[PDB]
Amino acid sequence: SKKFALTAEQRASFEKNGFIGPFDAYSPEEMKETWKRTRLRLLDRSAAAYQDLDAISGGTNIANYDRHLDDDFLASHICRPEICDRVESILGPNVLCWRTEFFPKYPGDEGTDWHQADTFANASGKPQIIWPENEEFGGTITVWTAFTDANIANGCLQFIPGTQNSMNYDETKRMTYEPDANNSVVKDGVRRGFFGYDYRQLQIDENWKPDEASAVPMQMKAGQFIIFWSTLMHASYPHSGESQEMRMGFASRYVPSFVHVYPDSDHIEEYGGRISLEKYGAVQVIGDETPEYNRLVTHTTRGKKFEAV
Ligand SMILES: CCCCCCCCCC(=O)OC[C@H]1O[C@@](CO)(O[C@H]2O[C@@H](OC)[C@@H](O)[C@H](O)[C@@H]2O)[C@@H](O)[C@@H]1O
Ligand SMILES: O=C(O)CCC(=O)C(=O)O
Repeated sequence: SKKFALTAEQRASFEKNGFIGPFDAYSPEEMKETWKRTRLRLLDRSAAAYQDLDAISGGTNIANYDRHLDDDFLASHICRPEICDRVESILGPNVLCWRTEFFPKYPGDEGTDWHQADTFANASGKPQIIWPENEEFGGTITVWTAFTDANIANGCLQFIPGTQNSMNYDETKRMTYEPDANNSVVKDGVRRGFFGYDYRQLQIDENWKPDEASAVPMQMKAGQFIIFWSTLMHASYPHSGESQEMRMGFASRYVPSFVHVYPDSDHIEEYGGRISLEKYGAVQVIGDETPEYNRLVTHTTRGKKFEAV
């Protein structure tokens, strides 16, 4: 009954395909203006949850994590009813935003590798989210918002429909780090990579390949968002550099509050080091009940409440 709830037909399509949308959070004009201001603000990490990131060596997107914990706009964004009423339709009455991540594609950048994520296992094989072990559910609902236009030419997302119910990768396997890939590694005809790593190295079967012939593009205008299971096969196109503007996506990740977030961990464990979770918490964006085993925050590190404005 909530204003932006998924219709029954949208809920059915989400169940079949593993994604639904795009939907509008902002007009393109509002998004363009907001991102202009926000991009400049984010250069200042003085209030960021994670400090001393220079101690983490090798490949890591950690600098793009969890800026909602310090930023005024992002703190509202993760709580937008346009997003949350739809996540509620899938995840129920009590839901946490446990992770956010920026995905820049600069002109010429490689496409994101085909991947699925279920446990979000850390460097030591330890899951960062755990669902009830007596049940068959896994992963997180990803809401990917286009902070810029997202088109094939600048590296929009792509999905293989209906692949969210079986994992092709083992997140406890180890990838090797390539500092000098130069966005140049061609994988079945497409430049792809994973932050210096190769997600193919996580495959359960080394000889298996994604059903890329069945991939579908997801072009989006600035201010739109797409909702998908992290367990769905997903990737992005390369940025051809035809446009000299970078593409920016912002992912917010949601789990029901009964899911254990960073269980038995006081750090994000990357290949190159540990990042303290001292100033981390999950944000309760829907409902008001969460079990005590999940650490919550109610405000950013600059005292801005997590609520939609
Ligand atoms: C009071 C209301 C509380 C509601 C809590 C939210 C429940 C959502 C569960 C879900 O759909 O999870 C789907 C995830 O689990 C996966 C893992 O493969 O699916 C499993 O769940 C089942 O959904 C009932 C099956 O359809 C699939 O075969 C699948 O294995 C993927 O579809 C997703 O990652
Ligand atoms: O923006 C991208 O290129 C990848 C996004 C993604 O993999 C995700 O949010 O799950």
